[PDB]
Amino acid sequence: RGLNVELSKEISKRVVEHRNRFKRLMFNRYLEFLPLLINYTNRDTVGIDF
Amino acid sequence: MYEGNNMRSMMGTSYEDSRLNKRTELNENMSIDTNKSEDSYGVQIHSLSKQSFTG
Amino acid sequence: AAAAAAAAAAAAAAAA
Amino acid sequence: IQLESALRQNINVVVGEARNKQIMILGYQKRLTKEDIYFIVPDYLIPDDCLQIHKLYDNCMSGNFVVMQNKPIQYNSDIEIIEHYTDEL
Amino acid sequence: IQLESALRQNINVVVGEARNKQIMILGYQKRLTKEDIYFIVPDYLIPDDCLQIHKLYDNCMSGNFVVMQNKPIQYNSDIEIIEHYTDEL
Amino acid sequence: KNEELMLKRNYPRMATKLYGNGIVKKQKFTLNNNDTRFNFQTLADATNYAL
Amino acid sequence: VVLEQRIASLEQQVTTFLSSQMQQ
Amino acid sequence: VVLEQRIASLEQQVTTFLSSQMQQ
Amino acid sequence: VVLEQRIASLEQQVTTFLSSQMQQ
Amino acid sequence: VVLEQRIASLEQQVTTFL
Amino acid sequence: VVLEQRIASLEQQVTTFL
Amino acid sequence: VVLEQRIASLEQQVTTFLSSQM
Amino acid sequence: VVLEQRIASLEQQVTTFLSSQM
Amino acid sequence: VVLEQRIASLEQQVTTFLSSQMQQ
Amino acid sequence: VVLEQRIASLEQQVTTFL
Amino acid sequence: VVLEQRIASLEQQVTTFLSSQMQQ
Amino acid sequence: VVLEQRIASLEQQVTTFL
Amino acid sequence: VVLEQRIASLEQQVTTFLSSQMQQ
Amino acid sequence: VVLEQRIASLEQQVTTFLSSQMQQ
Amino acid sequence: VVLEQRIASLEQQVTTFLSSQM
Amino acid sequence: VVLEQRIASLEQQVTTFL
Amino acid sequence: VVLEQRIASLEQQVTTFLSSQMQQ
Repeated sequence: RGLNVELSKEISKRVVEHRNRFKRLMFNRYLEFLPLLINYTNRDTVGIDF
Repeated sequence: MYEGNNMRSMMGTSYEDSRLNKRTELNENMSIDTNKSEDSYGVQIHSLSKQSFTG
Repeated sequence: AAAAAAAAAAAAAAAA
Repeated sequence: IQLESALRQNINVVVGEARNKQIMILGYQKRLTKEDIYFIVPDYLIPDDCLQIHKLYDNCMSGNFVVMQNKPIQYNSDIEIIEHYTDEL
Repeated sequence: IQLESALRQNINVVVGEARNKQIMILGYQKRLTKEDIYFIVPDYLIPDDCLQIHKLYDNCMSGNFVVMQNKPIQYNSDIEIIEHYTDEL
Repeated sequence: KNEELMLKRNYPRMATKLYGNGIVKKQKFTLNNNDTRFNFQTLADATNYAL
Repeated sequence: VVLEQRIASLEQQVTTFLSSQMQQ
Repeated sequence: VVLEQRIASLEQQVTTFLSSQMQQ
Repeated sequence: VVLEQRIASLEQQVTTFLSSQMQQ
Repeated sequence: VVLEQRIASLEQQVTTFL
Repeated sequence: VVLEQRIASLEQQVTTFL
Repeated sequence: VVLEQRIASLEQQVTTFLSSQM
Repeated sequence: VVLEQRIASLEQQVTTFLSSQM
Repeated sequence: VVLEQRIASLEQQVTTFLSSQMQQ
Repeated sequence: VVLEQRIASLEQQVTTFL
Repeated sequence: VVLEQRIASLEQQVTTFLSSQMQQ
Repeated sequence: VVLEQRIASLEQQVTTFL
Repeated sequence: VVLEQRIASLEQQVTTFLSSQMQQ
Repeated sequence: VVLEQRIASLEQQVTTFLSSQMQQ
Repeated sequence: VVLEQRIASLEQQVTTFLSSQM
Repeated sequence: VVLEQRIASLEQQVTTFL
Repeated sequence: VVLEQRIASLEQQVTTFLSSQMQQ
């Protein structure tokens, strides 16, 4: 075992983790969505996985 | 033999088969499709298709 | 993808 | 009323046929249920014959004994949420 | 309901035909899938015949076993975003 | 040899082997919803990770 | 019309009894 | 029609299964 | 009509029970 | 009809079973 | 016919008697 | 409804038979 | 639906055949 | 029709039960 | 014809027997 | 009609299985 | 029809295969 | 029509491929 | 109409079996 | 659609021919 | 005619054979 | 009609390939 916790300004590391995780999440979510906006009269007759 | 109600919720209904699924397989085939060195007396080296394994 | 022939047992006899 | 009271104590009831008229019965990867193995609450109206679950064997064909969940996927009982707000209230 | 629960643990289910009636099965550059190499959850209803993915071989012609993604392009699981706001909440 | 040897019996002899039980073997895994989302900056790759 | 339903009911009755003793 | 052929065929298979292999 | 379908269903059940009683 | 004929064949099978 | 239906229930009762 | 009524009568008749040989 | 029912009957018949020679 | 057959059958079963096994 | 359909299933059963 | 298409599909499958059994 | 003729030719091929 | 010619041609190619080169 | 669909289904069945042993 | 189907059949026939002389 | 179309595909197959 | 245009397109392609094979 190994344990000796910092303080309860652990929150001041939890706060910056929330910021860092929010940037990572919002960035890759926004490009997770962005390649589907158009879809253009979806598969009328045409064999394309749009 | 005895009926009662042989379906109870779980492990009274599990002494039978209980959903045989995804049996262990030789879909990729060792000793025939691979472990193979019966490769024909060809002409040239034409291509070896590289695929990014997404799945 | 083409294969060239293999003369694995061809001991060629000719006449003339 | 007797069904919905049974559903909110989370016991999976099973409605089927008894003499073609849908009496309630109690019902406690996919491994299919067929027989009347489960506990049966009515007295003599039991089917005494081929029961089945009528979900995925076909759409509309198999002999009826369908189980009804209170909630499709169960995570927490809502008798705890009703304890959660009533003290704050 | 059993489909959508399977989709949110991100396992690619595959719906096809079993005896012409669309039972679910599990399904885990373009290299095409054809055969029933994948894991199969039902018992005896397997096609035992020519399966295919019905996406781009034609529009509406090939034998059916189509895979359904939860999300078309996957970057982060939304069980993390639900942990992301629930502590702030 | 004497004639009453017809009365003397001779059983066929046996050669057997017993095997018994096999092994139940198991293997488990433990997938998460928060600590894996600290890594895996795209969600679709986390689903691909899962299967 | 009525037969179409009883014929469907008896085929499921045969199928859920064949699987009770099947090799499947 | 062919529905009568189907109803005749399913009684034949029901008699076959319920008489040959098992009682249930 | 529907009573005829019920009468067909009951004789099938009686034949199944008779095959349940006698071995063939 | 044909359904009546099949019903007559089923009662004949029931009588042969008895 | 309805007489066939009447003959079927008597056969059902005789089978239930056995 | 008529069919259901007929079925009920058949069931009751069977029950009656199952209690007495007469 | 009728076609599907016919297919199911064919499959069951095949299954029955696959268990006994009779 | 068959409804008259049903009304005749139910009086027969009522007479049978109320005369044979019990008085109530 | 429907008799051709009946002859086809008997051939299918005979092939499955082999 | 559609049953005729199903009967055509089943004999094609039986012929394919027979060609799977016997080498020619 | 012509589809019936092709179905008859297919049962002939199935019988020749047996 | 020409659809019958196409259905005759595809059975010929199916018989050719499934009889000549392979079993699958 | 029905044939147009079965003829399309069998051509894909031939094409996805020819590619199993193709030079392609 | 019919024309496309015919074209596909022609292509498959050509492919089949390109593998065996028979 | 359709016979001309049939003669054209046989010529196509014979040309692909060569 | 359109199948006739396809048959005209295929014989033109076969003639072009035959002129590709033999020098004239």
